Amino acid sequence: PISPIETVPVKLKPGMDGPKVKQWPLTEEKIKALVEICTEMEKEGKISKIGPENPYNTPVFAIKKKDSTKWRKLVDFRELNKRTQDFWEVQLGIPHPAGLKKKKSVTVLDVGDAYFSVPLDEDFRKYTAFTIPSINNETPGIRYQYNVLPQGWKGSPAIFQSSMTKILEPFKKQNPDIVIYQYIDDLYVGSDLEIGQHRTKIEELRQHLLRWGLTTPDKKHQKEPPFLWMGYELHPDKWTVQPIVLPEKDSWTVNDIQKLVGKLNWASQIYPGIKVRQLSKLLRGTKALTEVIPLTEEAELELAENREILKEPVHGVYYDPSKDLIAEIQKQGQGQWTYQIYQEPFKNLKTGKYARMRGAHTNDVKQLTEAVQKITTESIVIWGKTPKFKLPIQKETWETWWTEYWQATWIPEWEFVNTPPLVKLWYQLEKEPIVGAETFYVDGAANRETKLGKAGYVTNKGRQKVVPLTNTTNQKTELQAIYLALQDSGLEVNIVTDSQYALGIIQAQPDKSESELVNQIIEQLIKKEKVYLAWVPAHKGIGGNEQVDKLVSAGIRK
Amino acid sequence: PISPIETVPVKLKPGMDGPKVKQWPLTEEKIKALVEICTEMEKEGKISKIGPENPYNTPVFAIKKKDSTKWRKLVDFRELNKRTQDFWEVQLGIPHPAGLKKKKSVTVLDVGDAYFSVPLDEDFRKYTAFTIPSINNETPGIRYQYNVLPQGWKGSPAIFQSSMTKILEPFKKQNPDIVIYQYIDDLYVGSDLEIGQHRTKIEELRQHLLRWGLTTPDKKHQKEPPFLWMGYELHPDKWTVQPIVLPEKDSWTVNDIQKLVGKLNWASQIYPGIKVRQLSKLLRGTKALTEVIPLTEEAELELAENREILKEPVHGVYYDPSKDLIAEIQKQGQGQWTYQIYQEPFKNLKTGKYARMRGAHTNDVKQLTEAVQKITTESIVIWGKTPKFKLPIQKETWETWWTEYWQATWIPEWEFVNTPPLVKLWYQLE
Amino acid sequence: QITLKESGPGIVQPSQPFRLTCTFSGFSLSTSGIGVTWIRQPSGKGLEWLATIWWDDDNRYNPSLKSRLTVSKDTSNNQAFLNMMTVETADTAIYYCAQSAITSVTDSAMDHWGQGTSVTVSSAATTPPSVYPLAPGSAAQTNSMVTLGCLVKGYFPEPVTVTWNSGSLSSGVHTFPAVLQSDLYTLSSSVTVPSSTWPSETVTCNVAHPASSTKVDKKI
Amino acid sequence: DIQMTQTTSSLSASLGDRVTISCSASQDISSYLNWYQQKPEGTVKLLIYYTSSLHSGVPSAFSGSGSGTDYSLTISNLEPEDFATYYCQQYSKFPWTFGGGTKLEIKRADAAPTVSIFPPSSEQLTSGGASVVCFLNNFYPKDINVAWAIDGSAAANGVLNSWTDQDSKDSTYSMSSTLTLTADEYEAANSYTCAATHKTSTSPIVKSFNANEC
DNA sequence: ATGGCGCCCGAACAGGGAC
DNA sequence: GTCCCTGTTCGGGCGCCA
Repeated sequence: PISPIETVPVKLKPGMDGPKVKQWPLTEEKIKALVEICTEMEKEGKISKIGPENPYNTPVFAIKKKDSTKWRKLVDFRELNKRTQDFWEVQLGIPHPAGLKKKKSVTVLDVGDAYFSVPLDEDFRKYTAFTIPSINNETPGIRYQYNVLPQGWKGSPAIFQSSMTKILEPFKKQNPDIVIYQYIDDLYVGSDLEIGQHRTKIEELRQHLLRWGLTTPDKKHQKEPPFLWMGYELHPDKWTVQPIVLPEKDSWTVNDIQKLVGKLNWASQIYPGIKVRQLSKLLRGTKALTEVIPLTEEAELELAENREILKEPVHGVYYDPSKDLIAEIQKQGQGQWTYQIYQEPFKNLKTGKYARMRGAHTNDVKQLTEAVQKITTESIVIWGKTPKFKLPIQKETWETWWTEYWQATWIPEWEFVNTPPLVKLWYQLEKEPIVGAETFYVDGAANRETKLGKAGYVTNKGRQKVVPLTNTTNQKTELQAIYLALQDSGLEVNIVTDSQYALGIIQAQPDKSESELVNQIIEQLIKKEKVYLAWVPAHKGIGGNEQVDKLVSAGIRK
Repeated sequence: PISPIETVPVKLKPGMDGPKVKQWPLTEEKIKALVEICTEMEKEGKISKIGPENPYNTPVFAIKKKDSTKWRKLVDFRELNKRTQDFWEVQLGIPHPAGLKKKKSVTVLDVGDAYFSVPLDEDFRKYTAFTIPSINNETPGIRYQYNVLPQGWKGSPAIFQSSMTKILEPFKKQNPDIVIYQYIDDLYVGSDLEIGQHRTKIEELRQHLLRWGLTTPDKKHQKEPPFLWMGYELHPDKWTVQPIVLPEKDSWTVNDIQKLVGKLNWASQIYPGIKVRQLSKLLRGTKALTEVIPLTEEAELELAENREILKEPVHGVYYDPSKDLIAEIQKQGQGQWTYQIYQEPFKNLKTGKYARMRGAHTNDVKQLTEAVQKITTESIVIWGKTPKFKLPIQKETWETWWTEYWQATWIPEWEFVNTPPLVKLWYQLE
Repeated sequence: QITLKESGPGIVQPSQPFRLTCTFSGFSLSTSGIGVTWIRQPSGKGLEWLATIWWDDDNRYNPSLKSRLTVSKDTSNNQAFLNMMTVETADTAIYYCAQSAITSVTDSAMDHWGQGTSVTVSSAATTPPSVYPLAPGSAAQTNSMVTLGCLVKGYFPEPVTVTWNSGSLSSGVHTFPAVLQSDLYTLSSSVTVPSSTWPSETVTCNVAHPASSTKVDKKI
Repeated sequence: DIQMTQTTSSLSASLGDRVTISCSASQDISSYLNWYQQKPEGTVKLLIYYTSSLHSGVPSAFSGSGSGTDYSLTISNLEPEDFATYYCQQYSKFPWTFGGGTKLEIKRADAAPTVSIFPPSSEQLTSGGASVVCFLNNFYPKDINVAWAIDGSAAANGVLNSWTDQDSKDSTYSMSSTLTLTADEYEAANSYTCAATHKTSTSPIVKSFNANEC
C-alpha cells in the first residue's frame, strides 16, 4: 500500500522547464522486459498512464544483472535533477556507536520499498514521466509518470526522510523509553525493557509504521549479539567494523593508492593511531590515473606497521554518562598527530588521527592546538560534551607559548601527561639586545625584471659581505639575507632587519615550512645560544641602514 | 493569536537568493533548551514546522543568560540582514540620539517579545528558516519558520516602530529627563539621575511595557556573594580614549632610540607635528646598538616636542554614517587588550582598552569576545550602528568557542587577520 | 542619619512564640541594596545571625532556625519583624536589628545597628526580693578599712537597683549581676568604708525592685 | 556555613600599644570580611568592610589587611575608647557567621584580692535560709579561683558566683561566690571557709569562720 | 540510483604590504 | 597601477551508509 502522508510540494528551479528528452530505442527483449516491469509498477500504484500533453521526457533503460530478488530497469534523471529546485538537505552528518549508549535489549528494522512507499507531489509528478518504447505494430509509444518517490531523484532522499520522521514522532511521544535512531530507511531501536516487554513494543511500532504504509520487512534483527548496524558490528557490549579488509595486490595504480589510504582513514575509528602521510605522500604529485608510483619502499614502514595495527583485533565499548569524557593525544611523525577518547583506561570509546598542515609556516604548538579543537568539535557532535584533556606538553611550555604570542589562543581543561616525544618549542628569541655580541645589519632586494639580486650585510665591526643570486624576490631576498648573518654568528647575535615579513615569519617560532630557506633559518636559531632581532623602517635612512641599501644597490645592483 | 494589523511588504535586495548558511553543532545543554523554547513557540502559533522543501536556512543557538528568564534563542540573521533591502522607517523610525552618550547611566532591555505580536508577510518568511540538531544525529535536523517578527532582524524593528514608539510615548511625556534608543531586540534607556532612582524608574518602564501590549522584559537575577548585578548598570561618561603613549629615557640607547623612532614614524600618519629625523641623526652610522648608550640631549628638544602632539585630541574626527565602522583589537600584553574605531584608515574616531576582568577566568578568547561585546555596546551608544571586527584570532578557533561566552542580542560582523608590530608599537591607532 | 529601634516582650514563658519589631528611620525597604538583619546575643556568648530580610523579598533564614523562624516587613511603614516560636530558654537573649546594605559590587555590611532587646524565657513570675545584710560579725572591726554587703535573694524580673545609704556611698562599692537560682535571681553587692566611719555612722544597703514594686532599707 | 575563629579571645594592652587581631575562616573567602566593635555599653559599630575598606567614620588608627582564609584587624596607638570586644564578620556563603569576638582589656600591674567572708544572718537563718558569701575584690588578672570548702576540703553543691567587668577605674576586677546550705547543714558542719588563690605569692588566701548558731 | 561526511591533494581567489 | 605571500574554499577520487 501507500502512505497517506501529506505530500511535500516541489517546484522546478526558477528559469528552467520540464526535462523533455528523446528516448532512444532500447533492445527488443528489453522493451518487453521494461514493459513486464511497468505493468507491475502500475497496479502497485507506483505509476499510471498519462495524457498526451505531458511532453516532458527523460530516457530509460533496464537490465536485471543475474539475480532473483533483483530486477533492473532504471532512469537517468540527470537533466531533471539538473532542473529541479534545490532544497536544504537535512543532515548534521551520520551517527556513530561512540555516542550510542546502552540498553538491555535492541532491534534493527528496515522499512522496505521506502522510496516507492511515499507518494509523489501530484503537481511535480508531471515531470517524472517516461516513455517505454515498442516494436513496429503499435508504432506509437507508451507513457508513464511516477506517482510516488523516484529512485534517483534528488528530492526523494530528503523527502523520504522528512516523511519517515513525522510518522515516527507520535510513537516517540507515546513511548519515551524506547529509543530510535532513524537513518533514511533504517531504525535502530532500544530501551531497557525486559526482552519480552521490549518485544511487544517493536511490534507495536512495526504495526504503526506499517499502518502508515511503511512495511516492516522480515529483514528484522533479533539475534542479539550480531546486530548489523550502520556498518558497525553492534555487540551487547562492544562495537566494531569487522569488514576491515584491505586490498594489496594492485598496490601501484593511483587508485589503488587512494584505495588503501582511505581504508586506513576509515579504519582509523578504533584502530589506534596510524600514519597515512607516509603513503599519502606517494598519493600526491602526478594525479595521472594509470601512472604507478613505487616509492613503496619509502613508505614500506608505514604500510606494514599499520598493517600489523589493522591485524591487532580492536573494538569500542559503549558510552556512559555516569562517568566522564576525556581524550589523550600523542605525536607520531612531523605532522602525525593522533588521539584516543576513552572513559576508562584500556577500554576505548573511539580513536582518530589528524594532520592539518595549516599555515604556510606553522610551528608545533599550533599543531596540537589545532589537533585538540578537531577533537572538541567532533566530540561535541558525538556527546554534546567537552571532554577533559591529556596533552603531551608541559605547563611552562604551553604557558610561555601564549604569554609571548601576541594573538589570542586557548585550550579547554587539560592535564599533563609525561610519555611520548613531548611537544615543545625549540628556539626562542631573547628579550633585551644582549651585550657581548655583534649587532649585524641585514638587507637584500631585486627587481621584477631582474629575477636576480643580492643579499648581504655589514656589522658595527665594519665587516661586510654581499651575495647576488637568482630565482627569488624582494621578499625572498630580505628573508634570505637573514640566513647569512645568522650563519655567521656563534654564541649570540643582534640582528637588524627592516622587513616585517621575514621578521614575522621568524617571530612565530616556526617548527617547519615547505620552504627550505626559512626552514633552514630555523635550524640556525635552533643551533645558536642566543638570538634577538629588531625592526627598523627603510627609506627613512636610519642607523647604519642607509649604508646597507647602497651597499646592496648603487641606485641599482649588479 | 497575532495582531490584525495589515502587513508590511518585504522583498530583500535583488539578486539575493536569501541565506543558505549551515548550522554548526551545539552542546546537549543547548539542544534541550533550544528545543523547549523552540517548541512552545510552535504552540502559541509563533513558529511553524517545515521540511526539506525549503532551500533557504540560517543558524540558531542557546545562550544560558544569567537571570530569571530561561536561556535565549539566537538566530544568526547576519547574512539575512545583509540580503534584505533598505527600509526608510528603520533609519527614520530609528534615528540616533546624542545626549544619549551624555548621561550618568544607561540601561539595556531585551524587549524582543514586542515583535511577537505583530505578524509577518507570508512570503518573506522562508527567509528565516532555521534548524535544531541532535546529539549523535539520533534523527535528522528539524526545521522551523517564523510567522511573526523574528527576534533580531533589520526589517523587524523597522516596522513595529509605530507601535514601539507610541507605547513609549507616555513614558517620555511622563518624564523626559531620561532617553531611549532602539536597536533591534534592544532598548537603550539612560537617566542622568541617581543610580537607585534610575534603577527604579527603569523598573517602572518595565511594568509599563507589561501593561501595555504585554511587552515583557527579562528580570536580571541579583545575589549576595560576588555581586554582579550591582554592575549591570551602564555609565559611559567615564569613557576616555586610550591615552597610552609614552617614554622617558634618562639615557636612551641605540635600540631604545632606534626602536622608538621606528615608532614615531608610524605616528606621523595620524599626527602632523611629528619629527623622527632629529633623532634619526643621533642614530646615523652603523653603531653597536647593544649597550651603546648614545645619550643625546640635543634631540631632547624635539623629543619632548612630539610629546605635545601626542598629549592631545587628534583634530580630524569627521564621523560619517554613510560609511561603515571598524575596529581592531590588539593583544597588547597579558590581561589587557585594545580597541580603536574608525571608518577611514589611521583616522580613528575613538580608542580604548578593555583590560582584565579581575576574575581568575583566564581565557584568551573569552576576553576577546567580551572585548568586542563591550566594544560594540559602546559603539552602539555612540554613532548608533555596528563596527566590523578585524579579529586577532584564527578562524577555526574563534568559531568553536565564541558562543560559550557571547551575551548580546545581536552579533556584529567579524573577520580574521594577522598582526605586525607597527601597531604593536603600543600605539594601537590603526 | 538613618537609625532604628527594636521592640518586643522582654519576658516570655517558655514554649511560646514572640514578635520583635524593628522600626527604622532613614533608608527604605524598597531600595536595591537595602535590607534588615536580625541578630541574637546571648548570655555572654557572641554574635549569632538569625536572618536577613531583603528588599526584593528574598529572605534567608538560619539553617538551624528557619524551621521555627520567620520574618516579614510592613514595607510601607519602615517596619520589619522577627518571629520565633516555641521559644525555649536558650533563645532568651538580646536581639538586635541592623540595616544591611549592599554598598557596591564587592561590599555589603551592617552599616547601622541599634542597642538590642532583652527577651527572657521563664515560667517564673513577678517576685519581691529577699534582702539580707552582710556584716563582719564574729571577726569584729580589725583593719582600719572594712567591707559590708547585702544579700538580694529571691527576685524574678531581672531589674533591681540598690545603693548604699541613699546613694551617699559611691566611692568603694562593688555590685554583681545575679544568677538564675531556682529560676530566680539572687544578687549581692558589697562596700568598704574606713573603720572610723561604719562602727560609728550608719551604713545602709537599699534595694529597689520595680516589678514587685517593693522598696526596702537594710541597715548595718 | 563557614567556621569562624578568633583565637586570642581577649588580651590586655596599654595606652599607645599597637594591636593586631587574627581572624580565621575555614576556606578562601576573598576579602569578604568585616570588622565590628561592640562597646561594653552594648552598642555595636561597623569599622571596616571588604576586609580593609575603612568605614567612613572610623578613626584612621584602624587598619585593614588579610587574605585567603586568614585575616587581620589592627590599631596603631591605644586611647581608652578602643578597649572593647572586636568581632570579625564574613559575607561569603550565606550562612553569615561571626567569629567569637576579642576583648581588648587594659593592662594593670597586678595585685592580690581583698577577700571577705560573711556569715549567715539570723534574719534569714530563722526562715531556713543559710546563705554564705565571700567577697573577692580588686585583683588584677581576671584569672583566679575560689574554693568553697567546709571541714574536709570539699567544694560542696551550692556554689553560685560571678565576676564583674574591668572596672574602667582601677582596671581591677572582683567576684563573689555564695554557699547555699540548709540551716540543718549550717548547724551540722562546723567551720566554713573561703579559699582564694591568685597569682599572688604561691599563697592560698583563706578566710574562715565557725559558728553554727541557729 | 542521487544525499551526507571526513581525508587528502591541487587550482584560483581575494586582501593586506608596496614598489 | 602591479607583483608578492597567504589564508581560505571549493572540485575531486575515495571509503562509507542509505
